[PDB]
Amino acid sequence: SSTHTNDSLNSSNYVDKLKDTHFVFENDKLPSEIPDVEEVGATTAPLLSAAYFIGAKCQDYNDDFMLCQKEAKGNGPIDCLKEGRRVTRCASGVLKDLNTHCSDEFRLHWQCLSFSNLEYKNCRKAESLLNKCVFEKMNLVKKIPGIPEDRQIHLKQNPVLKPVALHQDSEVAFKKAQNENSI
Amino acid sequence: MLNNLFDFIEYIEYWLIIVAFVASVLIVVAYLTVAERKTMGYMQRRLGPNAVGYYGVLMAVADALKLLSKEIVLPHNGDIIYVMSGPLISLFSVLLSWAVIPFGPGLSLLDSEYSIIYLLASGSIGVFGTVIVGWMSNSKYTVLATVRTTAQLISYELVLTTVVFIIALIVSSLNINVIIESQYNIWYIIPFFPLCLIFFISALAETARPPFDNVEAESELVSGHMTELSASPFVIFFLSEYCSMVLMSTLTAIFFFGGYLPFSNTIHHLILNLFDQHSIYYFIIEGILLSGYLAIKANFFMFSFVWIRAAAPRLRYDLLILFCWYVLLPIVFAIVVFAPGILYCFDALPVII
Amino acid sequence: APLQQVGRHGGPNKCFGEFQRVVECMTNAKHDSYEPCNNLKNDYLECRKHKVERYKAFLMQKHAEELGKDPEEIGAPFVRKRRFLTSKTLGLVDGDDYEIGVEKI
Amino acid sequence: MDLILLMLVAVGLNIIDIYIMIEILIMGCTVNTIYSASLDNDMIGLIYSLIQIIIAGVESAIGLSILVNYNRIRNSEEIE
Amino acid sequence: METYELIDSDPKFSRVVRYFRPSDYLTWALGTIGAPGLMVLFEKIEPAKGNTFKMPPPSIMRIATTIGFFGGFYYAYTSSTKRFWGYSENAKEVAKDRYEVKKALSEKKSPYGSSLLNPYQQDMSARNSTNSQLLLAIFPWFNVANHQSHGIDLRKYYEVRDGEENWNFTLPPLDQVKDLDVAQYKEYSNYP
Amino acid sequence: MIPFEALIPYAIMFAGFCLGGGVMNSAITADITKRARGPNQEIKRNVGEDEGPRNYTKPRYNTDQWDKYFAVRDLRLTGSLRGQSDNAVAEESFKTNSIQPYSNTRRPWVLRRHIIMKNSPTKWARKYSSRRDEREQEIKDDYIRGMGE
Amino acid sequence: PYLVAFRPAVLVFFFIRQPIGAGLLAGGFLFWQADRHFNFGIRDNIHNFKQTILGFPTQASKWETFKQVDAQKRAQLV
Amino acid sequence: QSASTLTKEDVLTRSVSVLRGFEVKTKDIDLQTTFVQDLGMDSLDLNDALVALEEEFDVVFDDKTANEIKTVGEVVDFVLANYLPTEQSINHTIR
Amino acid sequence: MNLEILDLSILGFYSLISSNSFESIAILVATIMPVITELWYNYSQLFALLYTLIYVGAVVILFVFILSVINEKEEYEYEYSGLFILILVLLLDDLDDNESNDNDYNNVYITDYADWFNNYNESDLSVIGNLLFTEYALLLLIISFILLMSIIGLILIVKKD
Ligand SMILES: CCCCCCCCCCCCCCCCCC(=O)OC[C@H](COP(=O)(O)OCCN)OC(=O)CCCCCCCCCCCCCCCCC
Ligand SMILES: CCCCCCCCCCCC(=O)OC[C@H](COP(=O)(O)OCC[N+](C)(C)C)OC(=O)CCCCCCCCCCC
Repeated sequence: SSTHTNDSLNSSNYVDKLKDTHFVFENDKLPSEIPDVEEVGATTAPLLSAAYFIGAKCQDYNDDFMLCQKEAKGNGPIDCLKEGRRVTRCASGVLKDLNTHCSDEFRLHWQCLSFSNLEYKNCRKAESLLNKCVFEKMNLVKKIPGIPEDRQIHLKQNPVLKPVALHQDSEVAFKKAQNENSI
Repeated sequence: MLNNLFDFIEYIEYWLIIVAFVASVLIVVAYLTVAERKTMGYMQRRLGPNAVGYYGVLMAVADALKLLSKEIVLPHNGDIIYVMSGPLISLFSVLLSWAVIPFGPGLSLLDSEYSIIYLLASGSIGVFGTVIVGWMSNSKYTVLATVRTTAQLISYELVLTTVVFIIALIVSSLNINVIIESQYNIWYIIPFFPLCLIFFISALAETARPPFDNVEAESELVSGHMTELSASPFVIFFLSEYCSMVLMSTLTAIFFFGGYLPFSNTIHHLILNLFDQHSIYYFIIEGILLSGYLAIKANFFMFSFVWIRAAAPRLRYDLLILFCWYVLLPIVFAIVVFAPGILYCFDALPVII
Repeated sequence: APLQQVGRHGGPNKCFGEFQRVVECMTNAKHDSYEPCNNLKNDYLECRKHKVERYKAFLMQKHAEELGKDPEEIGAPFVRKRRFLTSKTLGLVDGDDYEIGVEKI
Repeated sequence: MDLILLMLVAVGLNIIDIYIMIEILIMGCTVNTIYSASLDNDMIGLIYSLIQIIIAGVESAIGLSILVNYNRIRNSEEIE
Repeated sequence: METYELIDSDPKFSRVVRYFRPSDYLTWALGTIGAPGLMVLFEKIEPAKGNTFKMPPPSIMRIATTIGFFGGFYYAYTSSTKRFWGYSENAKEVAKDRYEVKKALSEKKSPYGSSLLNPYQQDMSARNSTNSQLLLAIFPWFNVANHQSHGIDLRKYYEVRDGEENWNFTLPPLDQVKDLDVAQYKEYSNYP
Repeated sequence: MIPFEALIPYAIMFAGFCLGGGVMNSAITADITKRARGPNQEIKRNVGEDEGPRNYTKPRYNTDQWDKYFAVRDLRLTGSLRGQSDNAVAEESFKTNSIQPYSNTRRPWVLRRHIIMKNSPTKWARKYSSRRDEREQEIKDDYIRGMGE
Repeated sequence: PYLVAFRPAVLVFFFIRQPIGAGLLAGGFLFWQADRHFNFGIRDNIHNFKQTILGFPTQASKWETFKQVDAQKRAQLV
Repeated sequence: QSASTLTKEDVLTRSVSVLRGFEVKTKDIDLQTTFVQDLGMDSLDLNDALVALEEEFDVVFDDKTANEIKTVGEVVDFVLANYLPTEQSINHTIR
Repeated sequence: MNLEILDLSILGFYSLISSNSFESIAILVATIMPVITELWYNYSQLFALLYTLIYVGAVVILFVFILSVINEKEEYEYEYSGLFILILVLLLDDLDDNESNDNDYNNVYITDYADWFNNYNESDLSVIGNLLFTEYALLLLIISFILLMSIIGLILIVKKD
């Protein structure tokens, strides 16, 4: 989707010229009555790499925040501020645990995603190492809901679609664990 | 200097990327004119151009420079609008069509979910620019050629558009890069071998190449729409026609032979394992490798354009109309119904991913 | 009831909810007349064109001119060129005024 | 300038020039539909725009055939 | 107005044909032979060529029979549809409808049937096909999908009427019947 | 007997494609990686000694609206549309550096300037007849009159 | 996007064939761009004249309504 | 549109002017005025006049009539009976 | 500088002075190109490409009819016009380009707020097809019916047989 909208950056600066777009800032903070919370600082590749561990850790808080939105009946962004702050802290907790427990395995996986158009199918080997490291240290298992456990695509032995280019670091790190862990 | 010099290159870097992109396409187009005569020459048991530059490598340069040093024929100096507007529309159309051709993953100037439509839409403008030459002209051979261009356009436009739509339907996407990456496990030449022939037949008719060279039929209309064109207006039309041959050859390689995907996955990994991925040299080699795969497949179809010219006689355009409307259209519209039925029967309707 | 105001991703768009509440009000059997649904009609039309909201901005701009208030001292800062959404303007710790890359993501 | 019907001078003096005016006039309706649909983020307007384009192309063909046969009627002797 | 009991506000194509009365088949035959017969009558009223009677060619009678065959079915389809809608007397069809629904409910199967369509498409299909028989004379459109928008409440099948005690159907609650809306959205409220 | 002279132009044509691909793959990938190093020029160009190997980011393709929101969100964190950061907590400046595009909603120029395309019964009414704008001005005036109640 | 490619071609050929017609058309085009860029207000005042004479609510008309309400509301408090 | 707008007085008046530009014995030309006697035209002069009168009225004398023409009035009779406006393009009439 | 204003200024000049039928078939193409580009850069790139795909095929068929009907009429004919009356007309026309008189709607800029709820993110053409082939399928099937009528209509008009 590359449709031009009025809510984000468009395709080119000729679109801005025709629309006379002004990129507007607001120097005011959130009002002091609302409690503060530190935002999530991870970018696209780390967040996609950590997506299924944030889901397996913040499932109760994610559902509660979304259920607040449904019960808000239009008054959404105001009535679920407290629930939203829980979601942000829980997601930051997972990213914090990744950088202390599985730092090399985590940074390996999202460096492959950056190398591979952010497609999960291109980085199975680094993902497998990260899944093994996270499960041992945080007891988090990636699960794709709605399907049997043995038909999950990330556990497929012989996938039809495979990356054309191989991430060299992932190949090296996969060999090292093969000869040292699965003797 | 230093810092200002270094970050000025960053300010101009993408323009050089485009200049290198333009230069790369013009080199293939220039040496396709040489390769056609060499290929026809040996098939005809002659040599072809080997006296202009070392082994004939400057023949394309000589043809352009000689034609660029020729007088332009027109009634008045202010009548440039007549015989220059047509060549420019034809050239701008085919050159803009190259904006969506990916030399590698994400290496296209334009990437969008409607790249397929842009490709078909851009080339349709070139058809318009050709007919403008016979703009109430007093040259009867130019006028006779304009009629034949419209007749050929009606023939191939429906078939060529529908064939590309079937390929887009199989992947459920109109992005050219997605279509290439969808051919990892299978090249569409195997499931759609009939469509590859039809696409190439349509390409020959679109480019006015033999056996469909009824527009520029020398034995019939001296030079067709080019009979009154000399010097620069003739180069631009000649340049655009050979640009279209390279484009349609590259599209045949993209729609049916996997685009830039390697012939052998094992060999592709072996070659790339020699270079450290933390060095910029890996990405140079990969760019050469992936474009080489595209170049090899496109070279074969550029060879096939020359090959069919040296083997088959010309077919009258009124027979081409009957061939496209009574034979090709019924077959292609059968496959546009065949293909979704097969996929639904086996629960394999495509999605974008 | 056919779908109206469908967003570009197939779901309801920004103004569907306003339209849906108008239909529910107009078709409710508890209403003697259509007077209760008049405010809901204005809300839906305001969602699309924002004509009253634009009119309020017209008054605020004009009222600020007559009292001599500076437009650049009471408004919101903005940047017109996308290439100059620089890290210094964004407020980053190691910010710079060099242009950002927008050529190819 | 519109109320004095300045558009009547911009239309050429052939029957085909009237056809072009009709196509341009209808194309103005579609551009207005696309503009409103995009601002509202409404796909129903874009479905309407697509319908207008297809239908406007149908009458262009039907009108052309009438003009084609009208010209044939004049060139009717055809002793050749 | 002589209204009757509503059976199905959008009867499925198979149900309409199955519920044809012997007269509906009779009218289907009359339509099929009424078209060749009218071609004979029109010739009898006034010969097409000259002043003497001439039987129309067999090719005309072939296409006429086909036109009458479709016309006879459309008439019979609209005759049977009115009974489902309650516009026409449908006492026999109510008894047959109640037996089939109660039989399916006791088996914990949907009275409407399982569908390949997702919740949106079932709803969309009902929107397209409901009341479409009012224009069946202009262009055809039939309900060939298993949707749940039939304009009826399945609780009315849980009261035994006169002449239904010998059926002895034990009906479970509606939340145990497979492929019904009230027994579909168990875990998520936006997924069946 | 393979004629090598005839195969020479194909070799140059082959090298023509390789020139485009070799430059485009490396020049674009290097620039994306260079601009992902930090928010200023002294970090993008210079290489620290304590830093590890350079990991490269390849060009992106087949994007959607989420990738546009991600690109702007990355810019507010790193100064690049494809910046890299896995910090669990953002900087303080991220809380107040949101970018909101404000644009006009006027009809296309071709609609309101083409000599023929701008003429229709409803366009003349919108442009020359005050009947529509009189009614809609009443709605705006009610907004300020009703403030007191 | 095709107007970006064609515009240099059409403009130069337009000046070659009709230099006086092109200069007059291009000169008027630049003059209005100078009116908008440098806030001469000539096009705005013509627009304000058209609305006044055709009975539309002008910018001054809408501001007069606000001032009439403002004086009415203040006295309602005082 | 596709009908003649000719009167006997105009055709005679235009015929006299076209005949006045030649070398004729008398300038007093009426319907009864003969070509051989009154105006004095030999074989070639007469056919120069006929073609000149053809171009003026956009008519073409048939061979049988032209060889047998005697008087000025015969020409006026011929033009009135045979003149037709030339067909126009498909756009001249309906537009 | 919005250069589309200049393009329409030239197009309006050439529509007033156009004489023959070839110039009219060029005014059409000189109109679709500004439409396609402005749709591409402002509102809808999908419909910018749909315009190119459909209108070009109509343009060439339109052009080929000009060849069969060109009838010598307007090459040798004369027009008077006057350069002063042309430019004055275009100046008065250029003065009023406000198609709408809602000043606030034309002057005050607006924005939209993005949301992350749409995780199934596809193109506008997929949603258009999703609705056109499901909810407005009747509209599609009538359009198919009208296209069939044109096929029969063109034959019964043009074919001598
Ligand atoms: C690659 C660039 C191609 C175009 C470069 C040439 C520039 C010429 C004008 C191009 C279009 C600008 C607007 C013109 C609309 C058509 C009006 C016309 O009749 O063409 C103008 C051309 C000049 O003839 P001229 O002598 O000045 O006037 C007649 C004097 N009795 O009279 C002619 O008949 C010559 C026309 C030649 C064929 C042109 C076909 C149209 C191509 C349009 C493509 C670009 C779309 C328009 C973009 C600019 C919009 C203003
Ligand atoms: C379902 C599977 C589809 C198969 C896919 C391919 C479809 C092709 C259809 C061909 C039919 C045909 O050649 O038609 C022939 C027609 C008209 O011939 P006619 O007047 O009817 O005489 C023939 C009828 N006889 C023999 C029964 C009496 O014109 C031609 O000579 C077309 C010649 C096309 C040659 C183009 C060269 C392409 C080279 C490609 C190199 C890579």
